[PDB]
Amino acid sequence: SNDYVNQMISQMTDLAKSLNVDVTELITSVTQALEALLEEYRREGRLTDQVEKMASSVALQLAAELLAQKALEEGHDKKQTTAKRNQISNSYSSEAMSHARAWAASRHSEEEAEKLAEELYKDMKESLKQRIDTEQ
Repeated sequence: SNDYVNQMISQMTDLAKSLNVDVTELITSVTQALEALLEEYRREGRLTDQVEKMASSVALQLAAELLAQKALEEGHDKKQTTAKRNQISNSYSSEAMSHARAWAASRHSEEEAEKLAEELYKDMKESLKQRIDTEQ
């Protein structure tokens, strides 16, 4: 929705401020990559509300890791930049996995749900990262 995209962009701008780097160039690449991933998941019948929320969390994790690299390239302090990156990335990967586990718990047996949630995160992050890099 409009609110889903705007919420993601708001959070991306927050993490950009934290890392002291301009969010501008990544907004286009991340929004386009996220849109394309969601359309693929929808077409294939893989999308649910928790999966959509998870995808925003993963996009934000990747934005933080990419923006932190640009902060290092711009000369920002390495210890502070990487500490902030790691805190932000940890927060978003934790959020993403919490959505993944909620998706899996109502749909799969207790035995396989953990592995499928882990696999969903891995596959989703790999796909988004490839899509973001293609746009960039």
